[PDB]
Amino acid sequence: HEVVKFMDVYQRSYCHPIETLVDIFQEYPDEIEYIFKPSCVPLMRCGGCCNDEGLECVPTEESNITMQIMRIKPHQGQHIGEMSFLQHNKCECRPKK
Amino acid sequence: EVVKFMDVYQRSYCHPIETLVDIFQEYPDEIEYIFKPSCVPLMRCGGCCNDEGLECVPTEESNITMQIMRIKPHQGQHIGEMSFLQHNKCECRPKK
Amino acid sequence: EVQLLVSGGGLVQPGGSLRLSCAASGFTFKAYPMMWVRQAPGKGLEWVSEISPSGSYTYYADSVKGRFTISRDNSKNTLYLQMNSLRAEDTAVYYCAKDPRKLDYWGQGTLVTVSS
Amino acid sequence: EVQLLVSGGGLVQPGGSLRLSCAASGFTFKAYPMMWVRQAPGKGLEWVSEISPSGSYTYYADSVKGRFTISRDNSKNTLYLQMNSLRAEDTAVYYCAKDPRKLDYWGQGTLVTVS
Repeated sequence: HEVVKFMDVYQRSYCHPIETLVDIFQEYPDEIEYIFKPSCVPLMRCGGCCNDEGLECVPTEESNITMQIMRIKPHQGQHIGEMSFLQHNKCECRPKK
Repeated sequence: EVVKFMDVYQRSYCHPIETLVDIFQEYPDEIEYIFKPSCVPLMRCGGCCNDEGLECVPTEESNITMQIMRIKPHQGQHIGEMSFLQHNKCECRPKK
Repeated sequence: EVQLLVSGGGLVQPGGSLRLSCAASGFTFKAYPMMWVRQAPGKGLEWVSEISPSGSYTYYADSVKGRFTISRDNSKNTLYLQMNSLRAEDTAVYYCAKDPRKLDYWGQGTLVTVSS
Repeated sequence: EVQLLVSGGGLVQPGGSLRLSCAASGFTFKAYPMMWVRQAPGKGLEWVSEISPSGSYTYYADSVKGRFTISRDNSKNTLYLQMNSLRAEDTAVYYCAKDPRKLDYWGQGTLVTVS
């Protein structure tokens, strides 16, 4: 069978932390010289939609995480260094103000 | 506990991942109505490829049905079955 | 900080009546919409009703509509569900929550049974 | 219909030398970057090297760079890894892959041991 139930759709869709693959150029815009491998990374972020027009999915709690990443300077060597990324811990719908 | 380079490269590579998508993205000609929930959980091609010249694209597709509530403002509502497109498999291909 | 405490359940006759009350605190009750859900023994979850933040828009399930009445007192920070003309099918545990994901707070659940 | 087939590994004493050879098929080899990974017994998977599709760019791990040397022949659809001055820490099973998460293919790994 291939039909999802309304309550199961609602629960899974509602504003919550979810695994999201985000590019590094977005998180670190001031790195035009450097190329990063891999370019994207898996982070817990606040995806989903809210009940009402007046509410928006936002992070109540946050936490950082470290990852082993490579940075490549064009024709000037590279280095498997380390980088920290922001990942949202708990999300909740809040007024837009 | 730091994430190790191989586990980054692996888990960040182009593969089907659960992605939440607005219904108004997929059904633009629905100005009159509001759908709840407005977003739905679908498997789509998330991730990034090795090279600049490669793009993560869907190789294999399939449809999935879900119970969605359509609301017509001040004129009631109804739970109905809506189909959606999701990706079963992805792969990096030349950008052309 | 959140708390949702429910009361007013128990046993009842067929074609009877009950009124549930969900005491809210720890968040801006007035800003959010609220909802009731229920779980029958040996079955999954089922959505019953929603009410908008102002209380101007009410929503009901295909089963309960006409019999059930949802309402709220934004000043007293409470959600009400007036259940009427109850049948054998309505026997379930009733949960009140702003977030449909997070359930099972000490207060949320209350067992409603329709007698024979 | 992908097949990554490796050969070259075995046993050699410290300060030795080896040349591994991966033989790819089932896709447009010229358009993809390739890579080498290894797994020591009891240890996790580890990235070793990469090479661009053109073959003009090379990437190496910090634990090996200066010693190993990657290279590819796009006319023959083969990847190479010139491993020199080997140490006990390099003892692992060496896999050639176009894409990680795909270490299932047959003959994809080869055992390299240091005495």
